[PDB]
Amino acid sequence: FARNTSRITELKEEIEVKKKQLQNLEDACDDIMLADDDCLMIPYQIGDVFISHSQEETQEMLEEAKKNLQEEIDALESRVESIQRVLA
Amino acid sequence: NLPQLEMLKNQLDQEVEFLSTSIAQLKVVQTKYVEAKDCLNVLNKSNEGKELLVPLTSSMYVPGKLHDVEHVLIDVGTGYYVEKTAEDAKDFFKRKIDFLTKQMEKIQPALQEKHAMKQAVMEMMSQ
Amino acid sequence: VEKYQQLQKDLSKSMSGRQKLEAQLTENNIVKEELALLDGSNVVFKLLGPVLVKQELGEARATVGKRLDYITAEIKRYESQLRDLERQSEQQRETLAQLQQE
Amino acid sequence: DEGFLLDKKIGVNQPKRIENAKILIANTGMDTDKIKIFGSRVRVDSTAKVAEIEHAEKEKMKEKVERILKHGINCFINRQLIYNYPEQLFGAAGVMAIEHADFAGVE
Amino acid sequence: DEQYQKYKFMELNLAQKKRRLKGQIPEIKQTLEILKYMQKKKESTNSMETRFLLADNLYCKASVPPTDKVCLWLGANVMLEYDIDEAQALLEKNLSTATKNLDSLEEDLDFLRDQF
Repeated sequence: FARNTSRITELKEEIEVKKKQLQNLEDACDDIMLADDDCLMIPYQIGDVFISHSQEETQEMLEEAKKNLQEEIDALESRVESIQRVLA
Repeated sequence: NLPQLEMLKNQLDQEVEFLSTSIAQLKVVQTKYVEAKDCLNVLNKSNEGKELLVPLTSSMYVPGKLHDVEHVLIDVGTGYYVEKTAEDAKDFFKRKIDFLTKQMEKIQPALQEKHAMKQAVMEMMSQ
Repeated sequence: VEKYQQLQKDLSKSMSGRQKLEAQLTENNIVKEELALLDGSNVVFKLLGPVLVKQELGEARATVGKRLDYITAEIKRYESQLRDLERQSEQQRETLAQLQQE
Repeated sequence: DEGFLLDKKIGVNQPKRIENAKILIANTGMDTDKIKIFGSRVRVDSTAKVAEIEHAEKEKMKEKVERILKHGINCFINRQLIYNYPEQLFGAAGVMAIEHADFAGVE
Repeated sequence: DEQYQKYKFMELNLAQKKRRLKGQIPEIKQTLEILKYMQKKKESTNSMETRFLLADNLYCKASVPPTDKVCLWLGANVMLEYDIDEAQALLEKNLSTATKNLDSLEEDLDFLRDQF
């Protein structure tokens, strides 16, 4: 069954949008490292909460989000490539 | 004469039904703002700082006292900030609701007036 | 009819985005227009995702202005596709009619 | 006119003042983003091999001069487009490469 | 014959299930990791100024002590509160195990429905 398109197109588009979101998260990290890099007050959000305390503590979830995105998304990129190769 | 008009009346009916779905969209868009107005009264009643049980995404509840009315916040645009101040949290988000309701009038008045011709087309279709 | 349908699809997918951007723009216009004069009660920052950074009004104005220019250019693109569709509607539709006629 | 003449415009970047050129035929230009660099070989992969050729190709800029110099160079002739930085590098090296030519005349 | 129409109807009425299920999946995820990542450590450590939802459009500043109390609702009438360790234990099944059946009843169901 030539089911590849129905199983790879959505994965490709969602991997693309997740890569764009990771790139934008990296941009946000860079921005907080130069724009409003004030130590004293910085609203930073973990899920549904701001804490305007983290300046260097921001990386504690910046790296978390970075890896939890990139590792999962390139693993699933390998998964969609596997879906491609199993048919061809 | 009549047969071709009756045949194209099906397409006329389908576009009218699309615009009727649009006005049903109109009835379903007021919600967010109407419970915003309903939630107005919470702001002034809790301006000393008060314990709240609030949803986290939709399905979670966690106790927590609200404070800092001087930076109550609304999201807008591509990621811009609306830091509502204290006096605003008491009284001035009433006018903010007035302007959101103004957009709500862009929805109901300014679209029902042009759907008057939709209902006129319904009445004319009898001919 | 191939070309007419292709241009219709182009019209549709351009106009959907144009209409959604109009729907968001009708709100952002006002929000920003009082925001530019109500300073103190609200102050401009960027909520670029789950973080906040102090932001200045001018780059937001440039952003919304280039939104406006982009969407106007897209409107002329869509309307050019509209003339393309109406032009094909004669001959690309007579393609089948002339072969059925003779 | 005598000799072999090209109808392009080369000017000064590859100088018109050179002697005893090493005439070659080379069908790959700098616009071809050719993979054969000192760096990694050709791969089809995006997990960790997205654009390493863009970093590798910076070696070609200097290799296109130094390899021929090691073989022995007084000039060089190339029949394909060359990117700017190698263009002034050849200008400083003394190489007369032509942007395009009638490729049927390679013989 | 009717094969095409019934095939399309099944595809539509199962794609709606796909959309709905991966509609509730993201927020239950959020319920898990938001708490387990931020609160479970920092709130259990010390009280901080916070942001909580006043509505889905009104967002209000807040502060929380080490309350460590959480509440779950599945309907408009039945409530139960929990600690900050067993609550995620009961929530984590509702997605980690739920995805395996619901999505297999989606991916494998699509694989069968391409022939069913």
